[PDB]
Amino acid sequence: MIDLIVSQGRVADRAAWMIEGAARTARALEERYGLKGHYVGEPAPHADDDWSVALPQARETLVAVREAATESIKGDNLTVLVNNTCSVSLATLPVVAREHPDAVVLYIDGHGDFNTPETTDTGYLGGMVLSGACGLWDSGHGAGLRPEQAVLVGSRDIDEGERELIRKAGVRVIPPGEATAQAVLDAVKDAPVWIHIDWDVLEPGSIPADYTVPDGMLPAQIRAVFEAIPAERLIGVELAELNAPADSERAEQAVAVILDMVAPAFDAAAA
Ligand SMILES: [Mg+2]
Ligand SMILES: [Mn+2]
Ligand SMILES: [Mn+2]
Repeated sequence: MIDLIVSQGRVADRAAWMIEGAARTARALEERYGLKGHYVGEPAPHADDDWSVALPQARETLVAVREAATESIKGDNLTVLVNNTCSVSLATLPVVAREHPDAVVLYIDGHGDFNTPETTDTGYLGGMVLSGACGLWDSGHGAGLRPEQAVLVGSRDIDEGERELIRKAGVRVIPPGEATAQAVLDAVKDAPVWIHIDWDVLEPGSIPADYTVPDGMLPAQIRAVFEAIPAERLIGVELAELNAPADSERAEQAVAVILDMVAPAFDAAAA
């Protein structure tokens, strides 16, 4: 009752180990849930190319992810995408919005990912994902997601220009200190839900965080969101941007934390 799809093709990656982090996350989910992932795309090295170059390079991977996600969304299972970068979602979010026009997208990210070609300072496609799916610029992979149906969760320290694009489009923002499970439920109302996570939303892991207030979201806050969304309402989940080398102890520890956060939703879908 879980469909696992894994992107292994470059989609604008500027970090070295996000394809490897996706592979390791997928492996952990396969072992825990008795699944076999559908792996899509061919790895290629990271580079600091402009979105206008990285985007056409990624077309074959994006099209193949789109076709796999479409089948899964049209079937009866929970669609789980383990993605190297948020930019994979330029292919998936238009499908979600077309198949489920009432869905709310929870875009859980330390960033807004709401830049356009006019506003980006770095040229990075991964900073342009939600705005592209919402049609503020044309990714070549469709749009159709209403900004009114998108909620940024955990985002903070957003550039002033980008924050005003978000405001003018109607995208709600729930910063980490407001991102309780109930605050997220209040934003979703009766809608079916698609969850997209960029792991940079998380507070940088620190042993002694009992006496300071975190700037990012805590793993417990992410877990509480997964516990709160009714299984009958969850369309799918994207897990993106784990930058951890294959075979590293660090990846081993990171995927254990990931499995703990997603367990309430994935356990329910598996049962
Ligand atoms: Mg489903
Ligand atoms: Mn992101
Ligand atoms: Mn981010």
